[PDB]
Amino acid sequence: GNVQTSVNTYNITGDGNSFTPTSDMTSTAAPAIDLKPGVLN
Amino acid sequence: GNVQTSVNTYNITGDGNSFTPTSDMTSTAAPAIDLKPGVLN
Amino acid sequence: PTGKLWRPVGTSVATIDSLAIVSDRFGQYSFVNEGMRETFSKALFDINMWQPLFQATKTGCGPIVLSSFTTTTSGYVGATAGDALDNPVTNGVFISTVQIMNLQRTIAARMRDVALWQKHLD
Amino acid sequence: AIPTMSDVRSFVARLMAEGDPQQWFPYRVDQILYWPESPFVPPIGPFYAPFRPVNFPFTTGSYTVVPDASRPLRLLPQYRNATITVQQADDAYEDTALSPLITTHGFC
Amino acid sequence: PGLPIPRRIVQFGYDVVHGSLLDLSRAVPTGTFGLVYADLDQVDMPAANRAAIAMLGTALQMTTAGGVSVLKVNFPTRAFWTQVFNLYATHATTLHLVKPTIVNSSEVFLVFGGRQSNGALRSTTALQRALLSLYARNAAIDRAVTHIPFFGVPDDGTSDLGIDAVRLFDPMFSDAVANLPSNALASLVSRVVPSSIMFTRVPSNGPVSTTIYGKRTFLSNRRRARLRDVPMLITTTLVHQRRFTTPPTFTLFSSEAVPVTTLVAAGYNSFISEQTRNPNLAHLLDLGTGPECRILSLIPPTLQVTMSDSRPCAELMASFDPALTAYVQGDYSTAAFWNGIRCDSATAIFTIGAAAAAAGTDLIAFVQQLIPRIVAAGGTRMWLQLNTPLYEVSSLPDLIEIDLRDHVYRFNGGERVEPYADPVPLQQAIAALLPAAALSWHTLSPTCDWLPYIIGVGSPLNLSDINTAISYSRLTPILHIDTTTPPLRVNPVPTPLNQQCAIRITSLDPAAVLSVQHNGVEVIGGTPGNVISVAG
Amino acid sequence: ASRTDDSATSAIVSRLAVQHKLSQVGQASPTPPDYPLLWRRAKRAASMFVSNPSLALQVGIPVLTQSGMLSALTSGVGTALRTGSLGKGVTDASEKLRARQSLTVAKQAFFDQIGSLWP
Ligand SMILES: *C(=O)CCCCCCCCCCCCC
Ligand SMILES: *C(=O)CCCCCCCCCCCCC
Repeated sequence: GNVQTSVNTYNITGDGNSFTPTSDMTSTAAPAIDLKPGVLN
Repeated sequence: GNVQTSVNTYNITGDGNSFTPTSDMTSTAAPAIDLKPGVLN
Repeated sequence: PTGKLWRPVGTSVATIDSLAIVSDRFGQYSFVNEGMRETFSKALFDINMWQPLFQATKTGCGPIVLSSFTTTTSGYVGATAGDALDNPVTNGVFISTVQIMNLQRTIAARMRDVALWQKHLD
Repeated sequence: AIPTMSDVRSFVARLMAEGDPQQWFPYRVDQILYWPESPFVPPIGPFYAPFRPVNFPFTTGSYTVVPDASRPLRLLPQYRNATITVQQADDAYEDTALSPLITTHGFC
Repeated sequence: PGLPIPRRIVQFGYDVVHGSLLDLSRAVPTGTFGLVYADLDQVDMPAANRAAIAMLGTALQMTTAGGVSVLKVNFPTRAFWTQVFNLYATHATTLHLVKPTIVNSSEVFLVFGGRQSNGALRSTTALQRALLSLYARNAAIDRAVTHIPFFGVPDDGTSDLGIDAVRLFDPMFSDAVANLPSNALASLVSRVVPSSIMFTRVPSNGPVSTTIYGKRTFLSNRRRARLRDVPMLITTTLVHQRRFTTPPTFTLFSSEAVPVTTLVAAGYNSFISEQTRNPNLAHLLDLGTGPECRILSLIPPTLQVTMSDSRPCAELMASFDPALTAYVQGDYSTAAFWNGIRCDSATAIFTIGAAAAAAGTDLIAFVQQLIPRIVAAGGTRMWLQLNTPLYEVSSLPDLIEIDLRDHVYRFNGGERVEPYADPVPLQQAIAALLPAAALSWHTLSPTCDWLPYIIGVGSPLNLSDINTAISYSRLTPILHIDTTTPPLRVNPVPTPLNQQCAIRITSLDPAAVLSVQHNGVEVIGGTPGNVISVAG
Repeated sequence: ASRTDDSATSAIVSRLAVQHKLSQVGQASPTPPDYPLLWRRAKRAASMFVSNPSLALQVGIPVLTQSGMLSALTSGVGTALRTGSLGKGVTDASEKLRARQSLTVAKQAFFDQIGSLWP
C-alpha cells in the first residue's frame, strides 16, 4: 500500500476511502459482448 | 363490459369488434429486452 | 463514443491530462450511445403501452419519456482521459448518475405496477 | 347569480392571468364546433358543426353546490402512486411555500 | 369547604391597598394571627436566600402561639434549607411542602404546624424526595418547552413547532401529473404528517388563493426523515371542494385541552421513543400498528421496523426504503400471520387490548398465546400496552369503568370494551411463559417528562388532568419484558407497604451501582456499602 | 407452481369449461358449470404436466389426456412467453426480497469481523 502519488488519480491507502457495497449498483464490467456471426454482422 | 366512453379510444362491448387470430401476426409485447452487462454497456 | 463524459479541467486546450471526468452535484454524466437508447426506449415503450390502465387506476404519473432522464452536455467522452480525447462529442445526450438512478427505480416501480395487471390481462 | 363588479373583476382577472388557451376546439368564424359526446344538443341551422377533438378530457355529470366553510377544514391525507424525488419535492415546496410566516401562539 | 370563616383578615404587603405596608424581610409592628399566609416573592441568590430566611422568620413570628404560618419560598436551595432548619428548628410542630405547579417555577409553599416554641422540625428524607421531584420536573418541563418558538418572532424553519404552509394561486391539482401546484402539495403534507393539515380557499377579487398549513413539529421531522421519497396525495378530495372557506390562521396551538386519553397516549409515544432509541434493539415489529403506522415517528430513522395491521396501510409503503420499513397485513391474533416474521423485539401498544376483545377471548389467555409467538418470532424485548389494575381496582368515573363481574373495561363506558387481567395473576402467567425474562412496569411518570409530545405537537392541556392520566396510565401499564436478563425476586410477592422485603438482582459483578428509581426520580442509589434511600 | 392461475393452467381451464359446458347442453342442465372447481382442477392438470411430462401418454389421466389440452396448453404457454414484460420477477418478489435482506444482514455481520479481528 506504499504511497505512489500520480500514476493513478487515487491512492489506495489514500485519505478517507471506503469499501461499502450497495444493493443498488451490482459491480460489473463487460463480459457478454455479442460477437456471434449474425449479430456482429 | 359496461359502457365507459372516453377513458380509452375503444369500447370493449363496442360496435363491430372482432376476435380473430391470424397465423400471420403472433401476438407479442417486449420480454427479451437485453440488459446483460456487456450488451447494455 | 461510450463511457463517462470528460471536460478540460485546465480549460481550452484539451490534452491527455487536462481532462477529468466531469462530475458534480448530480453524479457523473455517462454518454448514452445510440443503441443504449434503444433499450431504455424499448423498456419505457413497453410501459407506456399500459397507459389506459395507469389512469384508470390513478397510479402511474403520466407517460415516461426517456428524454426526462437525460441532458445535452458536450465534451470528450471516453473510458479514460487518454482515449476520451478521441471522442469530442457536441451536445451529445448523457444521463447523470443520480438520473441513471431514477430511470432505473422508475422502470422498476412501474415495472411492478404493470407486471401485476399484465398478469390479470393474461 | 347576480354578478357584482367585485366578482366580474375577479373573473376578468382570472382570465387575464397567464395560462394555456384551451386548444381542443379550434375557432371558426361561422361555426361553433361542439363535442358530439357532450350534453349540448345543436339548435338547427348551419352554425353548429359536430367536431370531435382527438382527446377531450371532460366527461359529463353535474355538481351540487355546497355552502362556504365557516372555518379552515382539515384534510386527512390519502396517497397516490407516483412519488416525487426529495430534491424536486423540496424546491417545489420552496417555490410556493410561505416561509417567514407570522404565527399566533394561543395558549398551550 | 372545610375551612371555617375567620373573624377578621388583616392585609399587608407592598401594595395591600387595605392594610399597612410591611416588608417581611425586617421586623413587623403588628400582633399575632392564627393563620399568617405569606405569599411574597424573593425576586442574586445568597442575599435572595437571606431575603427568604428573613421573611419566613417574621412570618413565623406574626403567628399566634399555636398558629399556622404559610410562607412561600421562591428557590428552596439546600443553602436555605440549612438556615431554615437551624433558626426555626423549634418554632413550629409540623411542616409540609405544597408545590402548586400552575406554570414552570420552583417556588414552593411551606406550612408550619403548631407555632409552639419547643418544636423539632428536622429535615427528613421526605424533603429530599419532595425537593428532588420538583427539579426532576423542571428538566422535564424545560426540555419540553424547548420545542416552542419565542413570541412575536416571524416563523422560520428553525423553530421546532413552527407552522409551515404553502399558498398556491388557483392551483390546478391534477392526478397523474407532477405540475407544481400538485407537486407542492406533496412536500407540505410530507413535512407535516402526524399533525393536522388544514386547507383553505379565500376568494380575492383577483385569483383564489389556497394556503395549506400544518403544525410542523419534531414528530414529523422524525417521520419525514424515514421517508425516502415524497408520495403524492389523491387530489380528488381537494379538486372536489370548490367552495370558499375562511382565511388561514397559523396558530402553534389548538384551542382546547386534549382528552385525558391523549395525555396518556402521548405518554407512550415518548416512552416507545426512548426505548426504540436504544441501539442494540435492531429489527422491531409492531403488532397492530394503526391503519397508518403512527410508530414511524417514534423510532430512530435508522432502525428497521415492520408495522402490521388487519386494515391496509394508509401511507404508500413504497415511498419508504423496503429494507428499513416493512408492512404486513392481517391480524397477529391468528396463528397463520406468524409464518416468516422474525423481529428481535415486538411492541403491542394500543392493540393487545382490542385483540382480546375482538377475538372475544380472556385477556390472560390471549397474551398466553402471543408472548410465546414473539419468543418464536425471535424476540429479545417486548412492550405491550396491557390494561390491568396494578395500582388499584379503583376506576375513573368518565374514562374507564371496571366491570368486576367479568374482567373487562369500558373506555368511555361503551365506546369500546376490552377485557383485562389482574396485576398478580397476569404477572405470574407471564413469568411462567418467559421464566428467565425480567419483567417491569413502565407507566406515565408524574414528572410529566413526556410533555414534549403534547406541548411539543401543539396541544393544550390541564395541569389538573396530568393527575387523571397518571391514574389512567396506572389502569393500563406497559408491561416491559426482557428475555435478555435475569428477573427480580421479591420475597413478599404481594409486597405490603411498610414491611421489609427481600429483593435480589443477580449480577455477576459486585462492582456495580444499584439505583432503584420510582416516578422518574431515583430514590435508592449506592454500591453495597453506602445506599441513600428516600423510599425507606 | 403457485396459486397464481397462470397462463398455462388458464389455457386448460378454458377447455374444461367449453367441454363441460356442451356436455351439459341437451337434458335438464341441472348443473351450472362450477369454475372455482374447474380453475382448481385445471391447475393441478397443468401442474401434473410440468411435474411428470410423461403422464400425458398414459391412458387414464384426468384432463391432461383429452385431445384439447396440450395442443391447447402449449399454444397458451406460447403467447404467454411472448409477453412476460420484463418484471415477471414480481412474483413472490416480496419473500424473495425479504430473503435478500436476510443475506445482506448476515454478510454485514461478516464485514463486522473483518473490521475487528484485523483492526
Ligand atoms: C500495499 O500494497 C499493502 C496491501 C494493500 C492492498 C493490496 C491488495 C489488496 C487490496 C486490493 C485493492 C484493489 C482491489 C482489491
Ligand atoms: C364487463 O366487464 C363484462 C365482461 C367483459 C370483459 C371482461 C374481461 C374478459 C374479456 C377480456 C377483454 C380484454 C382482453 C382479454
